[PDB]
Amino acid sequence: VAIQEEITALNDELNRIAETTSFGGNKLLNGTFSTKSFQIGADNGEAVMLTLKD
Amino acid sequence: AVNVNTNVAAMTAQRYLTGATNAQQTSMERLSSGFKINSAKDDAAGLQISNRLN
Amino acid sequence: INENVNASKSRIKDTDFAKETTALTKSQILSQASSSVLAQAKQAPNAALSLLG
Repeated sequence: VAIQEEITALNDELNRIAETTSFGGNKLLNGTFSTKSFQIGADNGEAVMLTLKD
Repeated sequence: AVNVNTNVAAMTAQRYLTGATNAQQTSMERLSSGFKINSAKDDAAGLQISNRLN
Repeated sequence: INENVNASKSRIKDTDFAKETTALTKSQILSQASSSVLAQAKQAPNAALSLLG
């Protein structure tokens, strides 16, 4: 029972980290940040997609 | 040529000199402050994201 | 309790030498930087008199 209670807490902490981790409010680990392209070229189209899963 | 009521060459000098003096001031400010985006004039978006990151 | 409360007081009032030493280091550098800029700026007008006054 005690161990279950302890894990119950860690479970919540994991969810917190996921629904809080943010690069300036752009939540990163909750899933909302799906594939986003980063233009790493001087001209249009030269970008790289980055995918952050839940 | 051989005119005494116009020195377009001088006017040009001042124009470039001014530009240089302005550049000096902006650099000096960045060096003394230690931050590149001091005013938003430097980078409106930079100020926005930097402030939120701060 | 005493031991716990002393610890809490430390977390709120006691200083962290690592971070504080860092800020003293940063402060000294920014001071030296500004002073250098000030010195150069102080000589900016010295360019004006070069224009035959």
